[PDB]
Amino acid sequence: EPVKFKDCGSWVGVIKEVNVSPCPTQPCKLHRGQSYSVNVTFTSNTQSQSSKAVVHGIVMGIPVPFPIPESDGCKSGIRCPIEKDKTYNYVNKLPVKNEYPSIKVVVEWELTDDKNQRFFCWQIPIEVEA
Ligand SMILES: *[C@@H]1O[C@H](CO)[C@@H](O)[C@H](O)[C@H]1NC(C)=O
Repeated sequence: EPVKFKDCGSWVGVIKEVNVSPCPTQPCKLHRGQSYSVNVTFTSNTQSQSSKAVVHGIVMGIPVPFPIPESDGCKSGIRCPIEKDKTYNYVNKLPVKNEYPSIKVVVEWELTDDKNQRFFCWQIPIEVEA
């Protein structure tokens, strides 16, 4: 489902939609042991040979790197080279491990280009539980 998000600095890209599934109500509640589909539709404002995704889980106010299956954007539904003014659907999974504590977390997800400029940067509040 499309979710409400806060843009944290998209600069060389424009976010059209952030879709997390399954997420029938918000803030999305994520169950420990389950993985969620993330589909970010954005339009590029530049070109780039590569793209890298970095995710952080802001817990108790502290941003901590968040493990994801693939950090190479070009292996995440984006056919690189990324070209200017083209629309892409970045797709990945947000794994909620069984060991993760049951608390509120703000997930920050960004995709950067060859110069580390952000195609997109967004944050969404989530609730982790059993
Ligand atoms: C991602 O979202 C776009 C736009 O809604 C859709 O066209 C595309 O099929 C989706 N990709 C997935 C979920 O595999």
